[PDB]
Amino acid sequence: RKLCSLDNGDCDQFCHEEQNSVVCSCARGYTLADNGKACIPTGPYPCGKQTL
Amino acid sequence: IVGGQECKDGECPWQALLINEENEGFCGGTILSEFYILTAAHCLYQAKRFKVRVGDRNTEQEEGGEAVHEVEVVIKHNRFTKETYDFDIAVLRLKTPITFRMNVAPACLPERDWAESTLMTQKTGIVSGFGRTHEKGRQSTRLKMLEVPYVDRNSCKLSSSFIITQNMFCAGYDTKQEDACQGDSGGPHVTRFKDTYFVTGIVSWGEGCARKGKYGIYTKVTAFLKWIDRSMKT
Ligand SMILES: O=C1[C@@H](NS(=O)(=O)c2ccc3cc(Cl)ccc3c2)CCN1c1ccc([C@@H]2CCCN2)cc1F
Ligand SMILES: [Ca+2]
Ligand SMILES: [Mg+2]
Repeated sequence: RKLCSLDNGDCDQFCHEEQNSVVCSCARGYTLADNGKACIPTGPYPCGKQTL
Repeated sequence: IVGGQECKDGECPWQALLINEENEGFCGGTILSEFYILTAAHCLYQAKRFKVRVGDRNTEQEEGGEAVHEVEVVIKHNRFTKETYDFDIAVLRLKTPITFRMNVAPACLPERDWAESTLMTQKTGIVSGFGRTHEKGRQSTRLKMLEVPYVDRNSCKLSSSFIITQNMFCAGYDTKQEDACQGDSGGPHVTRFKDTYFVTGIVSWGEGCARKGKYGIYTKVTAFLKWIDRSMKT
């Protein structure tokens, strides 16, 4: 197991292997955090989150 | 839903219910965004006219969070046929936007490649709805959810009396008495990944409900991701 096969490449959501390197991205309504791994909700009620 | 558990407060906020002229739920749906609902194409033949209810967990009371929405555009997949239930997918554009709140939120649409390698290789997914609690019975008045194992594709083809196309997958149990059932059609099959729920299927069909040697058959959402995208852009 390597890159995206290794624990989702440490990404919160989507993991791609561009070149021989991990590239993380997020679903609509999330912005990729400064660390390029975590997904941060842009506003209230982001998709896929149970409420309260 | 046969077996499973009640969706507790805020647990299944992407659930939509298609209601007919007499305010009765006949199918489920998944909230994709403020204007769009995902459902099964075969649900569109079960009612002359219908509306979409969101934020509902108990059909017997007013929990204060419910909201009825009229449909503006029904986008049925053209290749859908009653013969095989292949392409069992439809998208609904609403007249007015959904207001997200407690019990009302969209499920995420994943990317295909990642969804197929990482979501559909998870052990289980979660199916939900107001459908029957037993093969013979009335619709549930409470919203229910059920954890359903992904089923090996080969095993599923073997168990099925009907053709399992590439736009379908199987989930549930061989003998354990848990499954989706009548009225659950069109509803959410979602898969959890690090506390984020992604839409992975649409409740499609089954040879009865929770029968031994049979599984739940779901539309493979990953096969229609581009189509869903095109459908939402207009
Ligand atoms: O869906 C059902 C059953 N109806 S149900 O309301 O009990 C039902 C509906 C949806 C389900 C979805 C899941 Cl995931 C599990 C059980 C389900 C049971 C009765 C027979 N049946 C059913 C059986 C076979 C087919 C195939 C595909 C097209 C034609 N041959 C289609 C069917 F609709
Ligand atoms: Ca209610
Ligand atoms: Mg079974």
